[PDB]
Amino acid sequence: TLNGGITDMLTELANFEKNVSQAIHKYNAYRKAASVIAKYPHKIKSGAEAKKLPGVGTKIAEKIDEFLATGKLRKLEKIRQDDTSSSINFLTRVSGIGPSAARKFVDEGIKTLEDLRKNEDKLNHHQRIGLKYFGDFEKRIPREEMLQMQDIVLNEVKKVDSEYIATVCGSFRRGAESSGDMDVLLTHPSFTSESTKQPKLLHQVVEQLQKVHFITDTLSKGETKFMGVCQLPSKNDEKEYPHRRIDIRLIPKDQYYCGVLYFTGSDIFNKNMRAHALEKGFTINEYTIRPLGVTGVAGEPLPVDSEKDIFDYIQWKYREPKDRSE
DNA sequence: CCGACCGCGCATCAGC
DNA sequence: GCTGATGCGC
DNA sequence: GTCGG
Ligand SMILES: Nc1nc2c(ncn2[C@H]2C[C@H](O)[C@@H](COP(=O)(O)CP(=O)(O)OP(=O)(O)O)O2)c(=O)[nH]1
Ligand SMILES: [Mg+2]
Ligand SMILES: [Mg+2]
Ligand code: NA
Ligand code: NA
Repeated sequence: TLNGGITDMLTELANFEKNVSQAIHKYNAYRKAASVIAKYPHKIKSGAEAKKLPGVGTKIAEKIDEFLATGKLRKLEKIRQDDTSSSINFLTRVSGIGPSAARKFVDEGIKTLEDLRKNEDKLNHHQRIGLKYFGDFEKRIPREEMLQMQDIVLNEVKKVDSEYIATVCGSFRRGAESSGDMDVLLTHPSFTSESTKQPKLLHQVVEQLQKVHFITDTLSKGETKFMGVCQLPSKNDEKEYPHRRIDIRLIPKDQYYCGVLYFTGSDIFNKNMRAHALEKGFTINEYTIRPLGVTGVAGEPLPVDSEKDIFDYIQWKYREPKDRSE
């Protein structure tokens, strides 16, 4: 927050391009810029200064100029005085309502959290559940609740099968003192790049978590990815904890390190690490790192036995997860 | 300059 | 059913 | 929006 003014303004700009302009690459350009300036170790005093950075071009330089001069960006005050945009933007806050659906709703006159509640019939199940818990998902999860939620998830999967390994990734694993949600990586020795031995391996863990009333809703669920809602138990007279978004991702056990790396993030750290991997001749995903053929098609998976092994291929010294928040 | 811009799971729908 | 496209996510 | 072929 030494250049937080600058970075807030850029991310606000990015959220507008994605949610309103539906210009997803304008979104990313602003996000790279805000990430670079966040990692920049001096208070910025001029647009031309910040333009040396990669990701900052001439138009972001002029906005930084204006904001340093006025403590304000004109383009942003007009985006906040447009009802339409604030309506679109706010509807994207609902889990399940992207830019496309937000725009349709407001176009058909849904503009408020009241209007959505009177029109649940216009919403799929995912959206309905993001509305049902809209206020709780706007909240942050203190790290201390994360710790309780983790204890419950790891006890309960131990119960299903002692060979499951379960790892809380996302912002939690990067050391955050509060998280947006809980991200859980799951490995079992019978789910491996060689074959899906017993298949129900994720189902069985989702089902035990529902059984004990931890998982309360399902947004989506496939064979390797579960997207749902959970809640800590509360005692007999406390106000009860807000429901929370939980994500469980079942990776093949021989690809745990790539999977852990993807799932630990941050999202922007991942796009920059995957970009620099390309400029070293590899491609990384949650499963593998592979060298690239000059044909478009990637090579064979290279052996990995630690996160740092992946940094090494692309010639980067290790970054502890707490230095991956960008 | 005009294009390129990380990688992928799950749901839905279009065309078949 | 499917491929591939899109929408909304991680 | 920025950078690069
Ligand atoms: N490569 C890649 N990985 C991503 C992306 N988005 C998320 N991930 C990976 C990295 C990301 O860390 C992980 C979980 O994503 P979230 O839970 O949505 C965001 P978190 O970082 O946990 O912070 P929180 O808001 O929860 O406090 O999936 C993406 O666009 N690309
Ligand atoms: Mg998260
Ligand atoms: Mg998540
Ligand atoms: Na620059
Ligand atoms: Na959302």
